[PDB]
Amino acid sequence: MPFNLKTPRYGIEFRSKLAATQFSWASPIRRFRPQEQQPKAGDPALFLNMVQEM
Amino acid sequence: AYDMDGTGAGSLEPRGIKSSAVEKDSRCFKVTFVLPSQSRLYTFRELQNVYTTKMVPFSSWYAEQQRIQKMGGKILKVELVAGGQMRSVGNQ
Amino acid sequence: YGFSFSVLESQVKNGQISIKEFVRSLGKSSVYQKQFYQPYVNSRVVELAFRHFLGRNLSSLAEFQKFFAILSKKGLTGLVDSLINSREYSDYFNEETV
Amino acid sequence: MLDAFAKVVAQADARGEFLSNTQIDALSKMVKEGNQRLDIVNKVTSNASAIVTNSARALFAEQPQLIQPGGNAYTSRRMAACLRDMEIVLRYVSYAMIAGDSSVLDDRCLNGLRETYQALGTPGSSVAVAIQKMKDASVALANDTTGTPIGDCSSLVAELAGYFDRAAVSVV
Amino acid sequence: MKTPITEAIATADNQGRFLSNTELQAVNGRYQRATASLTAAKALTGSAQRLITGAAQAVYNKFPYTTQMPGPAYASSAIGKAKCARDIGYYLRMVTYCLVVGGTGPMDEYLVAGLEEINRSFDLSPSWYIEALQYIKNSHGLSGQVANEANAYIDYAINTLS
Amino acid sequence: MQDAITSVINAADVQGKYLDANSVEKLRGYFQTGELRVRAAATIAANAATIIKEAVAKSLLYSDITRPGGNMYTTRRYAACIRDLDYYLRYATYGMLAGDPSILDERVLNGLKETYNSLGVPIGATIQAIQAMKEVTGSLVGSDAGKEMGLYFDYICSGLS
Amino acid sequence: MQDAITSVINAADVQGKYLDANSVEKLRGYFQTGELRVRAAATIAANAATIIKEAVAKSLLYSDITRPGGNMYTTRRYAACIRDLDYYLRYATYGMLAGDPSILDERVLNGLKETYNSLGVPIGATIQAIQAMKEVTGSLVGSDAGKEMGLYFDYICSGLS
Amino acid sequence: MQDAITSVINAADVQGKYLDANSVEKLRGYFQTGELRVRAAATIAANAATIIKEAVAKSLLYSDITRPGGNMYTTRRYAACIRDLDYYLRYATYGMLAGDPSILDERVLNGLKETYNSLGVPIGATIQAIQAMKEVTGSLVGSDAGKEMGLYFDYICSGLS
Amino acid sequence: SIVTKSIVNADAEARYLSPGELDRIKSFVLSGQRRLRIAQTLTENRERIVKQGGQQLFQRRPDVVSPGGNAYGEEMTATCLRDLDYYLRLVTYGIIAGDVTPIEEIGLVGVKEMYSALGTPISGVAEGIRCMKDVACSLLSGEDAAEVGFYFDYTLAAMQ
Amino acid sequence: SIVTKSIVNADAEARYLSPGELDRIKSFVLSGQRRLRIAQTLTENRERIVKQGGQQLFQRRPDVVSPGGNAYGEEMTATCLRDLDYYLRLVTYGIIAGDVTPIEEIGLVGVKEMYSALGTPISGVAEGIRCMKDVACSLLSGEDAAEVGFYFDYTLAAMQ
Amino acid sequence: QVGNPSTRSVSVGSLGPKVFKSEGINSNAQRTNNESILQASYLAVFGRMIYQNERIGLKGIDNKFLDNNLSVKELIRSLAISDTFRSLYWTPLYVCKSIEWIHYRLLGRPTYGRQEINQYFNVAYKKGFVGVINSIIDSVEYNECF
Ligand SMILES: *CC[C@H]1/C(=C/c2[nH]c(/C=C3N=C(/C=C4\NC(=O)C(CC)=C4C)C(C)=C\3CCC(=O)O)c(CCC(=O)O)c2C)NC(=O)[C@@H]1C
Ligand SMILES: *[C@H](C)[C@H]1/C(=C/c2[nH]c(/C=C3N=C(/C=C4\NC(=O)C(CC)=C4C)C(C)=C\3CCC(=O)O)c(CCC(=O)O)c2C)NC(=O)[C@@H]1C
Ligand SMILES: C=CC1=C(C)[C@@H](Cc2[nH]c(/C=C3N=C(/C=C4\NC(=O)[C@H](C)[C@H]4CC)C(C)=C\3CCC(=O)O)c(CCC(=O)O)c2C)NC1=O
Ligand SMILES: CCC1=C(C)/C(=C/C2=NC(=C/c3[nH]c(/C=C4/NC(=O)[C@H](C)[C@H]4CC)c(C)c3CCC(=O)O)/C(CCC(=O)O)=C2C)NC1=O
Ligand SMILES: CCC1=C(C)/C(=C/C2=NC(=C\c3[nH]c(/C=C4\NC(=O)[C@H](C)[C@H]4CC)c(C)c3CCC(=O)O)/C(CCC(=O)O)=C2C)NC1=O
Ligand SMILES: CCC1=C(C)/C(=C/C2=NC(=C\c3[nH]c(/C=C4\NC(=O)[C@H](C)[C@H]4CC)c(C)c3CCC(=O)O)/C(CCC(=O)O)=C2C)NC1=O
Ligand SMILES: CCC1=C(C)/C(=C/C2=NC(=C\c3[nH]c(/C=C4\NC(=O)[C@H](C)[C@H]4CC)c(C)c3CCC(=O)O)/C(CCC(=O)O)=C2C)NC1=O
Ligand SMILES: CCC1=C(C)/C(=C/C2=NC(=C\c3[nH]c(/C=C4\NC(=O)[C@H](C)[C@H]4CC)c(C)c3CCC(=O)O)/C(CCC(=O)O)=C2C)NC1=O
Ligand SMILES: CCC1=C(C)/C(=C/C2=NC(=C\c3[nH]c(/C=C4\NC(=O)[C@H](C)[C@H]4CC)c(C)c3CCC(=O)O)/C(CCC(=O)O)=C2C)NC1=O
Ligand SMILES: CCC1=C(C)/C(=C/C2=NC(=C\c3[nH]c(/C=C4\NC(=O)[C@H](C)[C@H]4CC)c(C)c3CCC(=O)O)/C(CCC(=O)O)=C2C)NC1=O
Ligand SMILES: CCC1=C(C)/C(=C/C2=NC(=C\c3[nH]c(/C=C4\NC(=O)[C@H](C)[C@H]4CC)c(C)c3CCC(=O)O)/C(CCC(=O)O)=C2C)NC1=O
Repeated sequence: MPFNLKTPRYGIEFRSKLAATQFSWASPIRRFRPQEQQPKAGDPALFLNMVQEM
Repeated sequence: AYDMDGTGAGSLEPRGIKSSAVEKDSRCFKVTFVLPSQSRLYTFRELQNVYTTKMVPFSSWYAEQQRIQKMGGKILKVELVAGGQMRSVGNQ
Repeated sequence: YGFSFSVLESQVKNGQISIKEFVRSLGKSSVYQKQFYQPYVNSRVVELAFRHFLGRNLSSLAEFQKFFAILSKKGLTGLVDSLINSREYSDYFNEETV
Repeated sequence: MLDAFAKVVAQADARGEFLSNTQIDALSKMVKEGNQRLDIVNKVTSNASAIVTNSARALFAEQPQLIQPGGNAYTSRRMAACLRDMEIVLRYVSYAMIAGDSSVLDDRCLNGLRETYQALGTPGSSVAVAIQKMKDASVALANDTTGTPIGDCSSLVAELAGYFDRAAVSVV
Repeated sequence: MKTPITEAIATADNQGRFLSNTELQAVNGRYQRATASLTAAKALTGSAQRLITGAAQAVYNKFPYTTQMPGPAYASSAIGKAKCARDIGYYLRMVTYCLVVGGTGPMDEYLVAGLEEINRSFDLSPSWYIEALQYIKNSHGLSGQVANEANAYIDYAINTLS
Repeated sequence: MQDAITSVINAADVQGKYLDANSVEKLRGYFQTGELRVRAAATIAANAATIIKEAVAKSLLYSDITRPGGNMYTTRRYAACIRDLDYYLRYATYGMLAGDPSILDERVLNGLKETYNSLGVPIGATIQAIQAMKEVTGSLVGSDAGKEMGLYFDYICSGLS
Repeated sequence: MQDAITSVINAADVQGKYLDANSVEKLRGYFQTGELRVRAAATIAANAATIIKEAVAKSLLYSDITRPGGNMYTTRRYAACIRDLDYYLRYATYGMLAGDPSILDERVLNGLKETYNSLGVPIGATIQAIQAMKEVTGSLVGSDAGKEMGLYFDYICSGLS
Repeated sequence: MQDAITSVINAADVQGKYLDANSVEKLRGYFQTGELRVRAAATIAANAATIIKEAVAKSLLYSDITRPGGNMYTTRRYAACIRDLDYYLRYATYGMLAGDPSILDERVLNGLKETYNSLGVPIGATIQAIQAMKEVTGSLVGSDAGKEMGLYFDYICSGLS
Repeated sequence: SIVTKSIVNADAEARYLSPGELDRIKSFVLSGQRRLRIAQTLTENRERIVKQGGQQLFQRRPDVVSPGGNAYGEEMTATCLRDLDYYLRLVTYGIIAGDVTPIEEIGLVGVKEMYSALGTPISGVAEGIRCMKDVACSLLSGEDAAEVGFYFDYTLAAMQ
Repeated sequence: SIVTKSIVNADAEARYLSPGELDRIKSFVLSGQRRLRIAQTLTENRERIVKQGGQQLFQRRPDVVSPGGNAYGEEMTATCLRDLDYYLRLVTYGIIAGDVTPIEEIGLVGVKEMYSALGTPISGVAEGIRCMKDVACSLLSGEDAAEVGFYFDYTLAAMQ
Repeated sequence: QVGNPSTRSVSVGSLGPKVFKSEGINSNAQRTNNESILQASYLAVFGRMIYQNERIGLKGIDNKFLDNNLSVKELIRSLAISDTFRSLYWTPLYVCKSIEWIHYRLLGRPTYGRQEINQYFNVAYKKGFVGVINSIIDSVEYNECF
């Protein structure tokens, strides 16, 4: 890993302690994936990323 | 569904009290009575209040009034608090 | 599950209806027949009703045939009315004891 | 780092055989498309600073809370860092277009980019929104038939679209 | 139905006369060309689902807003993606009908008569179908006069939409 | 209970007569305004929680009843307060549908004045709370529907005083 | 109990899916026949006493079970037995309206075979009375609704053997 | 078991009658269509492994019934399911040849709904596979034999429902 | 379903259905074409109705997604929108069933006990359903938007 | 386990476990900690074992992935590696159980009937399991690959 | 058999099931149904056809029968005392539910009462699973009927 992508400007231990004054953002909405389209154990759709690396 | 479907003597269902209430009747009285136990001196259950004033549906007043009389009780007052008098339809 | 019979409770807390009248309108309710009338046959409904409105089991064969015939002819409310309007209920429970 | 030819050499180097004469025809088909490759890259590297700022402006109208006071990309210190962060993704996507394979995209850019947005608290789903804003601007500019002969280039813009939605699923 | 056979009958019947050699020569040219036309009709039929599913994808990669916008006119849900691939299979089925018949007769009545009233009413854009028809032209994989007979009825559809 | 349809069947049956012209006219008066009640009945059932929340805060929220010692003090009192207001709102909606206030005398006003006097509930405040519930409910169903709705709110307050 | 509509909803909800095209066609199959079932249900309720009266005369009236020694000899056993036939007719009508034999499992068939074995009632003669009652019903309601009613008459007999 | 000829001989024996015109009509009805049954029975025996392989993939191949946790997940459970479909197809051909579904009652359907309810086999998914097996076989044997073959696939699902 | 409640109600009395009860079944099967079409229009607008509904909910209730709220985080907000999809799916079942009994038997019986145990504010789930009602009611006509809104307001009343 | 077959073998004879029969059970539990380490190695290398085993299976049998083969396509090829993931899991079960019964009872009984009914070449599935064996025996020591080699070998012989 | 104890072996006819007999009738006395009596034996013991993986262990038994080296009694016995039969109908069952089932397969009827079910339950307590099979196949009702 490159070191600028290893150690950023601040870590998880400085960000989590200031969630009252600073770093209060709450996160926007993700793209809505329906729950019944998600793969379960024994589905061949969990190996399509393996097949595209062939 | 109602107690007056023709069941009388010589039928398969045992003889009981028959009411003149319609299906899902909604008339209720307001009664007052005293009903002693007359059996506590050989069962020895706890003592209970026997002076009662309660609202009883029209569908059960013939059986309740007939039960209070068999068991020595005395009915002190009865009034109709819900429902119309001599109404043809609209008792449901 | 958060069920509630709100008009029945205020009438029984105030004294307008007794506990016998509270139990009777809980038998002919919709929550009761949804749970103890629909998923069962008429034979099993007569036996479970004796456990809820009388606190005991059927004793004889002529006692089943008398109450099976009432349920078969008048449904749920014709059965629950015949159990609370009986002398055995008032003997053990007189208008105020659950 | 590999190019497209290096992944065919280093694959059969591990098998240890000579490169077959039917594999040379796949490498010679690539150099026939070698000059249609070079003006997909020239179309996107020349409008590079307007693919970025027109996609950020479309992002900040959909999700206005990223730039409002108390938001992540609020101040002028951090608007500039958000604007830089899409310039770096567009840089390495065009690097993996000119090489033919994505081995420099997921090595110096995507190698742990997800784990530093959990440490910074940056919403990683919103960076993958603004990458698909840049994908829609870059495949529309690679269909530009000005200063170029007309031909079918649909298989190479579908490869440029592949490196855009690889860098979007690697931050979420 | 514009067929070479029925354009010959209607030419002789405009003036109330029998079929001369002006008309038997016109339907001779249908039969010489029918060999190349009937081999394109089997090749476009046998690779239909490869061409329909490939050309529906060609519109989404060219117009990405059609899979993102909300509304009944766009292919953002599964209902709109099924009505899109239904239309591409309508355009491919009309082209094989014209190669069987010989002229631009089936897609005149069944496809293009009244089409621009439909695209204006239901807010459908005709540039989506030009992009889909230009995928089928570049990917039927035919050659020779078999390809020239197929490309002519594809280009006839592109000129009606433009 | 008897609605507008049953009330005209009753008047005819006590004479042994069929439904004559004066009877069929009253029946059209109900049918013509029927789908307007069904629309107003669904609008109040959807805004039932807010019709009571704004009536209570506007009528009796910071008064002496909510203070210690006053009536409606404990949470049991408060929950019994707003449980009563929903009873009136739910039964006045039954009367507007049937077009006859007979259901209010059997299941609401059945000796309710004696019960409130024994318990010590302020009758003057409950009548003004129902009145405040009539001015917010009228804003929803309009005047033409608000005319029928208010016809029964005054029936409860008049049968309560 | 669950009808043909709720049976489709539960099949989809148990997977977490919305109603797709395969389930929408089952929903259309029930709506198209809804007016045919309501029409047969009204004619069966009016001819119930004559369906039972003619299925009994045709199957078990002058048989051995009506004489001394057989099952249903005394008048209580004749009256208790045609009360059973009035169960099957009424519950076969509920199943025809709902288009699902679910109500026959819960409220009719669950534990009905053991009841007859303890009482001593012949199952073979009961199945013949329901089959004779299926033929009389099929002539009153027609040939289309008549074979729907027979669909739930056979569920009782096969659920009883 | 009794075939179509035996069912006609027994129906006349129970009456004490020589074979009349009505029973001779039912005898010819079987003799005429008899060679159409020997052809369908010979084509089903040849495409047996194909009719099952196409109804499985059509109905229950990529569902959650084959994934881990589903009834029929492991290879023992998979091989046990396609062995059940082999009996239904094989027994619906015995019934089509004999022209009488008596073979299905005595050897297939007796206590079969109690057997699946004990093991946990889904009855709904089993009926779908037989419905899929009904149309895949109806395309091979034609329109005449395809309808009589479906007569005994429906007899199995009806008693299994 | 409308048919189910008519059959169980006439079983408690041990009798057949009356003409007034059978006409409610005829009147209901006649509207089957309109119900199957309204449910289809909502099923085709899942991502917009669910996404639009949860977007407005976080402006009327910004605390639920801020630091400390129940739905704080991307994975929590994802399950946040998962719940709204449950009730949209249940609403399509009620529109097709002809009554609100599927919405009750699935996700309204014991709803206050479930959400109090998970630590979720039940008042926020009812605010999120009221926002989905405005989005879903803007895709329909004058008459179809009126009845579809009644199925959304019923869920909110039973959720308070 | 050997415990299960030792009790079923002694239960049928209606007697208690034998003296030597008990010594086998004691020797099994003393090696249980070592069995957990071998099975732990394959569990964290599962995707690499399936990939390399998947690649080298398509070079020794290109007919399975060519036009006309069973695993032709990217979705049908995904079902290839899915089945390879199953059997790699079942061999980890047999390593911890010290026996082949977890493999045999899960995916060995009815394996000929199952693959014969799918149209899948049973001859090729054994080839893929043999290609997964060398990778698994490549990540283990001299005698650890001799332990895992028993379970990989039993699966192939039963698949022919 | 309770009002006619001597009716044992006398074939019922077309009212009963099909009876398979290793006959060997010919002008040279050759058995031509060795492959049908073996198929009928698996269906009598197991009721179905076992899987190809579990039938592998029994191939040594089928090879000796098809070679005309085993009787039907020694074939039925060698199938019932196998470990695939034991793993199906003895181990996963209540001990008296296995005797009631195993008795119904080897002999065509269920037990008469307690004097017959207690007799085998004592043979199982002492000898085991194999002792129960041999006591039914060496029975007197078996040799008289089959
Ligand atoms: C519109 C963009 C979203 C956003 C971005 C944002 N990012 C940062 C900070 C960093 N991003 C990286 C990632 C890389 N840096 C690199 O140099 C490379 C190539 C080697 C990568 C892949 C790193 C290290 C940082 C930290 C500083 C930096 O180098 O840029 C910030 C600033 C963080 C701060 O609080 O100062 C922002 C605002 N944030 C959003 O709101 C948008 C969704
Ligand atoms: C897919 C490429 C794009 C797309 C398709 C889309 N089309 C429709 C609706 C219609 N399409 C037609 C076209 C024909 N009907 C015919 O019979 C023939 C000849 C055989 C043709 C060419 C018509 C008439 C309609 C409207 C009526 C109908 O729905 O059948 C829709 C639905 C639009 C609506 O409002 O219902 C869609 C989504 N849309 C895209 O975005 C794709 C890029
Ligand atoms: C260093 C700078 C540099 C470039 C910019 C390119 C520029 C470039 N492209 C082409 C040649 C070409 N360029 C294109 C490209 C396109 N046609 C389209 O419709 C698309 C819009 C577009 C790319 C996406 C095509 C299709 C050809 C080949 C013509 C053909 O085969 O039909 C040629 C001619 C080559 C020859 O004659 O053999 C040149 C010089 N090459 C370079 O070395
Ligand atoms: C002892 C039994 C008893 C209780 C408990 C009681 C409660 C009661 N609490 C109120 C609460 C209230 N409580 C708060 C409390 C808050 N807490 C916080 O942590 C937030 C910062 C804030 C918002 C929730 C607020 C703001 C109100 C007034 C609401 C309003 O009128 O807008 C009011 C309305 C005004 C009034 O006081 O009359 C009553 C009657 N009454 C009683 O007899
Ligand atoms: C054994 C002692 C005893 C008696 C007598 C008794 C009577 C009694 N009669 C009743 C009603 C009634 N009684 C009558 C009777 C009559 N109408 C006429 O015109 C007549 C002159 C009269 C017939 C002789 C009618 C019509 C009603 C119904 C009233 C109504 O529905 O409005 C009711 C109300 C409940 C019900 O009807 O089911 C009771 C309790 N209860 C008892 O415990
Ligand atoms: C369906 C028709 C119907 C009504 C209306 C009804 C009323 C009724 N209101 C009650 C109490 C009450 N009602 C209130 C009401 C109020 N306090 C105020 O300040 C306001 C003026 C008013 C709001 C309307 C309060 C505070 C109590 C509790 C009294 C106590 O617990 O002592 C009680 C006693 C039972 C209980 O404690 O819940 C009944 C029975 N019952 C019925 O069956
Ligand atoms: C021990 C108690 C007991 C009784 C009473 C009884 C009656 C009884 N009466 C019957 C028929 C009958 N009963 C009658 C009787 C009459 N017709 C008239 O006009 C007169 C009013 C009346 C006689 C005085 C008739 C005509 C039939 C034949 C009806 C038919 O076949 O449709 C039948 C049907 C066939 C049969 O006889 O088995 C039974 C079972 N069964 C019993 O177990
Ligand atoms: C809702 C589903 C349901 C059914 C059907 C049901 C039936 C039922 N039938 C009964 C009796 C009976 N059922 C019959 C019926 C018959 N006799 C015959 O010969 C015919 C074959 C048959 C008429 C078709 C007879 C005669 C008795 C009385 C048995 C006795 O008194 O010993 C009894 C015992 C009660 C009594 O003796 O009255 C029950 C509980 N229970 C249920 O819960
Ligand atoms: C745990 C024990 C166990 C196993 C092993 C198992 C296998 C199993 N393998 C399947 C398919 C399959 N397997 C393959 C495999 C291959 N194609 C080839 O050419 C190669 C020879 C081979 C890969 C090495 C293919 C192509 C399918 C899908 C066939 C079809 O869909 O028609 C399926 C059908 C769909 C699904 O995956 O659910 C099941 C159930 N199930 C189990 O419970
Ligand atoms: C069909 C009827 C039905 C419902 C409704 C249902 C809800 C349900 N909501 C859950 C969690 C949750 N629900 C929420 C909900 C919310 N957060 C907010 O800010 C909003 C106010 C609110 C609504 C969007 C959150 C954040 C979680 C995850 C809680 C956690 O992970 O700590 C969970 C636990 C995880 C899961 O299995 O998904 C269930 C079971 N289950 C059901 O069967
Ligand atoms: C493997 C599981 C299993 C068990 C346990 C089992 C027991 C069993 N115990 C029996 C009898 C018996 N069991 C007892 C037992 C007892 N008497 C007492 O006082 C004690 C409290 C108790 C023993 C501790 C007696 C006295 C009998 C004889 C009953 C009789 O002869 O009527 C019988 C009937 C024997 C026969 O009729 O041939 C069986 C089958 N069967 C099984 O399949």
